[PDB]
Amino acid sequence: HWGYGKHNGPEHWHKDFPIAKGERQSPVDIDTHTAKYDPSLKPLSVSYDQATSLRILNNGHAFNVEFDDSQDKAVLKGGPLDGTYRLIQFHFHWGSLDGQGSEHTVDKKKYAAELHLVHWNTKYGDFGKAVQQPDGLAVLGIFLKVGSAKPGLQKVVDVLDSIKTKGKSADFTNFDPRGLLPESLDYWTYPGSLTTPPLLECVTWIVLKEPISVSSEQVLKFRKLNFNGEGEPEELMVDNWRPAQPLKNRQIKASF
Ligand SMILES: O=C1NS(=O)(=O)c2ccccc21
Ligand SMILES: [Hg+2]
Ligand SMILES: [Zn+2]
Ligand SMILES: [Zn+2]
Repeated sequence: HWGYGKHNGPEHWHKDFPIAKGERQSPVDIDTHTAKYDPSLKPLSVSYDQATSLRILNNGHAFNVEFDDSQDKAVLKGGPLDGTYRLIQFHFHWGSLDGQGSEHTVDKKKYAAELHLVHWNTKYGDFGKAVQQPDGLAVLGIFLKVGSAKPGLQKVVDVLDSIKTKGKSADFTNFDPRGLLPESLDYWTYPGSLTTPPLLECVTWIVLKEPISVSSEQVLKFRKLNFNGEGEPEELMVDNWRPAQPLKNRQIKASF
């Protein structure tokens, strides 16, 4: 019954998911002075023009915006990646306060939140097979800071009222994820894992350097979500982030 509380939080996950203490866990701190420019990286290609969203779901630990991945539409390619990866969902991690909420950290700085756009390697046929492979997933991670509002986020903010509690979903078509991207695609990359149980080590992380800014009002509505289900005592959905994990035998590479 994993979660982020005192008795079921990240320091407890290893009992049910021993890979929590593995050799390529995520997230990590990005030490900007140790990450090296890699000129062997190909230009990154984020092609979300034909993305088609279907639904939004509160799964008891975050909310997922799900996409139709039955065809070749929204794809991530290039950069560190061999081949093409298909968008299946995005979600966020955020804090109870503006001073924390991100998973990755940059010179130990915590951002207010972090966007994860999840993609699976189409060479493995579906998501389920891809998460049995060391290169089965690519997560594009984007930091959020509190400042000016992000117009492209408002449609997400505005449906959260209808999925307050665990297991609630709402139709969510025609959402364009291009509206969540910053100007620059400069990034850091490293091999890692899912940051939630089952913490599978299948992910090529691509973490953008440029944060997007969101309004205090926008992230306060994230914090009105519930971890609990309908009719249960209210436990606000905040601090659904895993702290930085040991880098072990990994190198973070810079695209810039
Ligand atoms: O919660 C998550 N954070 S993540 O982007 O590593 C990820 C990948 C796949 C499934 C879930 C999750
Ligand atoms: Hg894997
Ligand atoms: Zn959950
Ligand atoms: Zn995530």
